[PDB]
Amino acid sequence: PPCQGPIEIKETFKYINTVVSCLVFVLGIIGNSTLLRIIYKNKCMRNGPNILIASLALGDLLHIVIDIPINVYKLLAEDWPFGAEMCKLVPFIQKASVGITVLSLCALSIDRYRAVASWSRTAVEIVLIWVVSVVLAVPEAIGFDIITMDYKGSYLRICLLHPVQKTAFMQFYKTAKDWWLFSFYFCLPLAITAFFYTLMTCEMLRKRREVAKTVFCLVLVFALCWLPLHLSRILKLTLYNQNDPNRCELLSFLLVLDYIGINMASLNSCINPIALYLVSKRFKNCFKSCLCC
Amino acid sequence: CSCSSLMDKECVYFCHLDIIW
Repeated sequence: PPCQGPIEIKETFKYINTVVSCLVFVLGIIGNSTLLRIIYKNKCMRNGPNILIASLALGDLLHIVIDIPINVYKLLAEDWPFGAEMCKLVPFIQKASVGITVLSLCALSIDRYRAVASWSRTAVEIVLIWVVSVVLAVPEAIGFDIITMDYKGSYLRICLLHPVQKTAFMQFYKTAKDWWLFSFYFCLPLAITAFFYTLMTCEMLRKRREVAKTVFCLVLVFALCWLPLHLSRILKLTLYNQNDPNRCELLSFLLVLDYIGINMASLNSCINPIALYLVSKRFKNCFKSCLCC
Repeated sequence: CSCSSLMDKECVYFCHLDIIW
C-alpha cells in the first residue's frame, strides 16, 4: 500500500493560500455587493442588461460565500464534522452557482452583441437559466455520501461521490462527473462568450477599442482563472495509478493544484466589478458615490 | 472526490484532503 512517501501539505503553501483566499474573498464580496446595491437602488440602472449583470453578480456572490470558507476549513482542520446532508447540499449549491454564473455570462455576452448589432434596442431567460442550473446540480444532491476508514491508524470520515450507487444513470454520473463538469461548466460558457463577443467586435467592424479590450480581458481572465481546477481533476483522472508506489506524489501535488485553482476561480468571480469600474463612467461614478460615502 | 472503490486507500485519503468539488 505505501507509495514510499506519505501524503501531506506544506505549511508555506497553506499560509499563501490563506492570505490569497482572504484577500480575494473580501474583494469579491465588496465588489459584487456594491454592484448589486448600485443596480437595485438606481432606477435608471434597472434595465434588461443591467438585470443580467445583477444575476451574474448574485451568482458570483453566492459562489464566493460557499467555496472559500469551506476550503479554508478543509485546509486548516482536515475534517468534515458537518454530517452527510451538509456535504450533500454543498456540492449541489456550488454547481448550481457555477452554472448560474456561466449561463449569466453567456446571456450577458448575447445581450452586448444585440445592443451593438441592432439599434432598435430577460425575465424568462433568467428564470430559465436559473432553473436549468438548479436541476443540473441535482445529481450532486443525491450522489455524495460519507464513508469511514482506517488509514495508518487514524480513523477518518470522508464525504465524496461514493462509487457504489443505486441506479445506472447515477453510476454513469459517478463515473463521468469530472468530464461532465469540464465539458459543460467550462467549455460551453467559454465558447459561447468568446463567439458572441467576436460577433460583437465583427459588427463594430461593420459599423471604441476600449470595449474590445475589456472583452478580451474578461474572456482571458475567465479562461486563466477556471483552467487550473479542471486541469488538476483531469490530471487525477488521467495519470493516477494503483497497486504501485507511483501515485502519492501526484496526489500531494494535486492538492496544491486544486487549491490554487479554486483561488483562481474565486478571483474570476471577483473580477467583474473591477472591470465595470475601470471601463464604465456611469459605474465609475456609482462606485465612487457608494464607496466614498 | 471520485475513487475506483473503497480498497484504494490513497485515492480516498486524497478525497479526505481534497477540496469539496
